[PDB]
Amino acid sequence: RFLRTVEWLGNMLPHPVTLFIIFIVLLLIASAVGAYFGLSVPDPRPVGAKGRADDGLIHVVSLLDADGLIKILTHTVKNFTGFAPLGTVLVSLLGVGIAEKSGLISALMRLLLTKSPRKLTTFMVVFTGILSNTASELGYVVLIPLSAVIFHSLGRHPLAGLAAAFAGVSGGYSANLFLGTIDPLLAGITQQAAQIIHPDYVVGPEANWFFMAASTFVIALIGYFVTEKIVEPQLGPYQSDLSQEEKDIRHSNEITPLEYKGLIWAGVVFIALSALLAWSIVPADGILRHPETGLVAGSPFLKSIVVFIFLLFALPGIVYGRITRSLRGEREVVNAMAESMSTLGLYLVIIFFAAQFVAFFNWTNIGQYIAVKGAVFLKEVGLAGSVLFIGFILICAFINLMIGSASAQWAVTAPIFVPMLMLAGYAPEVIQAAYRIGDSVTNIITPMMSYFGLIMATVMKYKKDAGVGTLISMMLPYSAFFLIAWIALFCIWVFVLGLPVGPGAP
Amino acid sequence: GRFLRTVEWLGNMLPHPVTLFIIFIVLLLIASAVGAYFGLSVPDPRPVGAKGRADDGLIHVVSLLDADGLIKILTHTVKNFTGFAPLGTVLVSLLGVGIAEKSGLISALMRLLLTKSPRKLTTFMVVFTGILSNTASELGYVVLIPLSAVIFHSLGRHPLAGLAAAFAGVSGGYSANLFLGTIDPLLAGITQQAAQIIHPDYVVGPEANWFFMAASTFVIALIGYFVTEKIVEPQLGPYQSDLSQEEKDIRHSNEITPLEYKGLIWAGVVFIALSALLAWSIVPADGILRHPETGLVAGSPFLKSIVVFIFLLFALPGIVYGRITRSLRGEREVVNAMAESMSTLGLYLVIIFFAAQFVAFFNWTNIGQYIAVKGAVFLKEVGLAGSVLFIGFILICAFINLMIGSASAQWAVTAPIFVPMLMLAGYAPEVIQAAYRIGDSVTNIITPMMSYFGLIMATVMKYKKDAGVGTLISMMLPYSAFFLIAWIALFCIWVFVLGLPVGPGAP
Repeated sequence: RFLRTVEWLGNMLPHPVTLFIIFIVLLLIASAVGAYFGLSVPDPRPVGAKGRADDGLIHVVSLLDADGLIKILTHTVKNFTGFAPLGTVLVSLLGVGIAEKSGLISALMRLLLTKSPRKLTTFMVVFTGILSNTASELGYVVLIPLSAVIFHSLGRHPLAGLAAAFAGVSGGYSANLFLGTIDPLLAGITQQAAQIIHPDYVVGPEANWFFMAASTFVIALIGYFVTEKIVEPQLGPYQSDLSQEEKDIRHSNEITPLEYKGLIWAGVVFIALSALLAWSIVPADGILRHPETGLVAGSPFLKSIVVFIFLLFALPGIVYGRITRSLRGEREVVNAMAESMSTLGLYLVIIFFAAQFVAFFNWTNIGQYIAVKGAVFLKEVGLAGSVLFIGFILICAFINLMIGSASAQWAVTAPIFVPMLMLAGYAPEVIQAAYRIGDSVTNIITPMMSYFGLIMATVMKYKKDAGVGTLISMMLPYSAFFLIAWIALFCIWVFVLGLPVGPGAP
Repeated sequence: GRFLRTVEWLGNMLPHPVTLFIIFIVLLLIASAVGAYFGLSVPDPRPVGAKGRADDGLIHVVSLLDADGLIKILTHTVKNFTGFAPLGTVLVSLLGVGIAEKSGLISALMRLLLTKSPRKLTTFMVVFTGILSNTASELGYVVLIPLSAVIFHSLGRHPLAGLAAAFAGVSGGYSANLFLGTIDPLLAGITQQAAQIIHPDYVVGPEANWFFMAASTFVIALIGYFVTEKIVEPQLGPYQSDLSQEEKDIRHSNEITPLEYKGLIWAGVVFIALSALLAWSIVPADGILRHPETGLVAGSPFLKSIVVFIFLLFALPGIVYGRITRSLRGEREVVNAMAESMSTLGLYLVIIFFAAQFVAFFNWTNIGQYIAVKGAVFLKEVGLAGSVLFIGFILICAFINLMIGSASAQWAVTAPIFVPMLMLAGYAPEVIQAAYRIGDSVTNIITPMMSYFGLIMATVMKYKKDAGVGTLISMMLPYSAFFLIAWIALFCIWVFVLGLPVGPGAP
C-alpha cells in the first residue's frame, strides 16, 4: 500500500490554477485580517550606501478597497504582459516547433542508435533518453518503443529497454545540453518570483547550462547500471511471440539517405549560426559587448540568448526541411508554427494566475514577510551549503507527486521558497538548479501522469504482466539510484564551485 | 464565370500574412538602409502646443547602423511582443468568452431566439440572431446555418433562403454586434498600436466602437426583410420532404428543455446581477471608482479595466449556467476547459509576434511617419471632406479583404499604413477603426477564399442539390451589394453628424 499512498498524493488537492485562485483569494483576506489590527516584521538585511534602504519595518498591506480595487483592475493585463516567463517562452517555442516537426530532431535521435556501437548503445539508449526532453514527445512515441525494439536486435532484453529509455526520458528530464524550452521558461518564473526582495534580479536563459550539461553524463553513467538492473529484478521471454509484426516494422523509422543528407546539410547551417553568435562576443574590440564597459556580463548578448535559441532551433530545422523536402511551402512552415503555438493552452492560464499570484503576493508585502520569517529559520540550526540544499531537493521531489508537473509546481512553490532561501545566504539561480533536479528525479515514480498509456502499450507488446502497476514497483530502484546520483553532483556546486551563489558577490 | 476567376485569383496571389510580415520587415531593413544611406528628409510635421514635440519640425528616415540597429532588434523582440497592446488585451478577454461559450450559455441563447420568435419576425430574427452569433465565432456556422435552413421548412417557406438568411447574418453581420466581443479589444489594440507612430500616447479601448456597432445591428436586421425579397428570386417547388430527410426533426432535439429554461433564467439572473455591480461603481459623483483626485468619468481606470469587465460578464454567468444545469460539474473541469480556448489562437500569436515585430521596425526607423506625412499631404488636397474621403476607405479595405483579408490578418498589415496618414488628415483612429471594421465584414459573403465553405455547402446539398457548385456565391452577390451600400451610408451619418473622438484635435 505504498502505491495507494502515491495515488492519494496526486489526487488529493485541486488544480494548480484553482490553487492560485484560492491563493490570491485567501491572500486577500490574509492581507485583510493581518493588517486590520496591527502587524509588523522588525528587520531585513539590505546593508549598503542608500538605494536599498536602512529601514527595518516592512508591514503587511490590506485590501483597502480604494487603492486595492484600482490596483488589481489596472494591473491585470499589465501583470500578465510584464510577467517574466510569458514573452520569453513563446519566442523560444516559436523556433522549437520548426526543428521538431521538420524531422530534424526526429532523425537526429533516429541515427545515433544506428551509428553507436553495441556496448555504447546499452548506455546510449539512456543517454539519448535524457536529451529527448527538448522535443517533449519524441522521447515517448518514437524512442520508448524503439529503445525496446533496439534491444531485441542490437541489445539484450526489451522489457528492460522500454525501461532503459524511460529512466532517461522521464527521469533525466531537466538535464540537457543546449538550452531547451524549459531553460528560459523556468528562468522566467524563478525571476518574477525573486523580485519580491531584490526587485531587479534577472535569471538568464543560460541559468544552469554548466550544471545541466555536466549532469547529462553523470546520470547517463547510472544508465550503465541498467546492465546490473536488468537481471536483478528478473528476465524472461525471447523475441518471437512478443508482438513481432510491430517489432520489426519499427525499422523503417531508423533512417534514410534523405534524412542523413539533411542532417549533414542542416548541421552545416547549424554550425554556421553557432559560429556567427560567437563572432560578436569574442574579441575585446568586439561589436556586441556591453557598449560602455566591454565586459560580456550585462551585455545585450545574454539579453538576446532567448532569441538565439529561437534562432539555433528554427533555422537548422527549416534548411533541413526544404533541402530534403520535409516541408515545402513558405506558407507551410508558418501553418506549422501555429500548431506548436497551439499547445501552450494550460500554460497561459497558470501564467495568468502566476502573474496574478506573484502580484497579489508582492504588492501586499506578505511575500516578503514569509521570506524573512523563513530566513531566520534556515540560518538557525547551522544549515550550511548542503544541509539546506538536501532539505530542498527532497521537498520539491515530494510535492512533485501531488501537484508537481514541471511549471505547475514551480509557479506555485517559487513564490514561497525563493524569496526565503535567497536571504539565507544562498542565491536563487542555485535553487532553480536544485529544483530542476527535484522535479525530474521523481517523475518515474507515479505522480498522476497518465502517460503510462503509451508505456503500457509497450509493456503488453512483450511481457503481458499479471498485475498492473508492476512497472512502478519495478522502477523504484531506478529513481533511487538517480536521486542520490544527482544530489551528490549538486554539492560539488556549493562547497566547491558556483558562479552566482549567495546574495553577496561570489 | 468571368468574375469568379478574378475573385479566386485575389486570395491565392500572395502568401501568408506572416510571410507578408517577413518581407515587410526585410525590405524595411533595406528600405531604411537605402533611403537613409545617402540622404533623405521630409519637412513640416504638424504638431500641437507650445513645448514638447510642438517644434523642431523635420523628422528623418533612419537606416540600420549595425551597432545600434542590431542591438535594438536583438534586445527588443520579447519586449516588443509583450508590450504589444492587442496580445495583452485579447488573451484576458478570451478566457471569458470561452466559459460563456462551452457552458452552452451562448449556444442556448441563439437556440432560444429562433424558438421564442414569431414567424413574421423569424426572417428578420434569424438574420438578427445571425449578427449576434459572432461573439462566439463558431456557433453561427455548425448549428445556426442548418438551423435557419430547418426553420424555413417549418416556420418559413424554402430552405435555401434560410441557408442564406443566417449566413448573411453571420459572415455579413460580423463586426457589428451587441455586448462587445473579442474583436473589440483585438482591433482596438492593433489600431492603438498604429497610432503609437504619431500621437504616441493614444489609447484605443474596446468600448470605443460600442456606440456605433450596437445601433448598426439593426440596419442589417431591417435588411432582413430584403431576404424576403431574396427568397422570391428563383424559388422552386420543394415542399418539405426534400433532401433533408430525417435530419430535419433530429434538428429539433436541440430546441429546448426546462433545464436550459431554469438555467438561462438563473444565469441570466447572474448576468443581470453582474452589470448591476459594474454600474454602482461609476454612477455617483460621490462614488468610489472615478479618476481619483479629479472629478471625472473618462480616463478613469474603469475604461482601462473594461478589458477585464468583458471577461467577467462572460465567464461568471457561464459558470452558474454550467453548475445549475450541470453542463460542466467539477471545479477542475472549468479550468481544464479554459486551456482549450487559448490553443485556437495558434496563428494569432505568430502574426501578432510579427506585427509587434513589424510596427517595431516601422516605428523606430521613422519610415512609418514618413509614409504618414506623404499621404497626409495627399488626402487633404482633393477636398476630401469627412464624408467624401471615407467612401474611398471603405472600398479599398473591402477589396484587399478578398486577398489577404481575414479579421486581423490584414488589419495588422494595413493599419500601420492607413491609420498613420489618415489621422493627420483630421480623422482620429477611433472612427478609422470604425471604418475598417465596416469594410472587412462586407465582402465576407463573397469569397475571400473563405475557409468555411464546408458547413454551408453541406447544407445546400442537404436542402437543394445543385448541379453546379459555387452557385451560392453568385446567389450571394446581391446580398453583399445591399449591405455595402447600406453600411456606407450609416457610417457617413456618423461622420457628417456625430462622433465623440473624431479628429486629432478636441472634438
